[PDB]
Amino acid sequence: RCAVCGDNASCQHYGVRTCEGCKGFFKRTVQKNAKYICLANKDCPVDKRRRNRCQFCRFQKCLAVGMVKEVVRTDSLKGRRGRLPS
Amino acid sequence: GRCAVCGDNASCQHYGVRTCEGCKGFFKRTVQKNAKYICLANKDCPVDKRRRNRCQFCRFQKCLAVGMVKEVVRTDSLKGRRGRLP
DNA sequence: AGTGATATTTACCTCCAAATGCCAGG
DNA sequence: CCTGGCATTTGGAGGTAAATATCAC
Ligand SMILES: [Zn+2]
Ligand SMILES: [Zn+2]
Ligand SMILES: [Zn+2]
Ligand SMILES: [Zn+2]
Repeated sequence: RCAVCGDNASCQHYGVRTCEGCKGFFKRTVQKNAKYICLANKDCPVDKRRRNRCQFCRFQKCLAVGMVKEVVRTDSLKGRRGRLPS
Repeated sequence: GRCAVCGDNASCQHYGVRTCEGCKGFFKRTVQKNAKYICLANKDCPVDKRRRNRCQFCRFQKCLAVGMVKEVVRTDSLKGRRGRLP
């Protein structure tokens, strides 16, 4: 059900039904503002087993499915956990 | 039911006792007004669903007799404060 | 190193008890 | 005007969603 691997998902993460591996991958990439390189055509297949093959095409898929970078906490919300008051 | 006072169906505890909806209002409206009741007879009058309105004094007498509390009725400041308290 | 599972943290959402009030009838 | 059935509030137990940090491999 994970919108990127097809692996098992149990809840929405950053606005998309995602697995627990992509959730952790998306956060670290956005938190460290990391940059990747696709050694291939700039498009690599991403499924459960090959998700850890081209990190670039993986993150390219996280955006294409709509994971919002700004949900990854920062500023005076750095290290704040749980639901937000609203 | 379970009403300690008259024996009708009892929904939950009221002022310390598992009481009626009728005995709830009768106790509340009295302590609100602080009205004094008179029993024209022995001070022993029967109490059940069909005959609870016959003697007001005895109905209130039985209310204190089964442990209903005057302190729980809200007056002074909590006049109207609804629901449970912090 | 990253990866991914796991635990900690938050704040709503629904019951649910028990307080108040407000009328439709007797 | 007295009765009592119904409605409107409070807040705490208990569960859920979705942020985080914390590791073992
Ligand atoms: Zn996934
Ligand atoms: Zn690629
Ligand atoms: Zn009763
Ligand atoms: Zn009497």
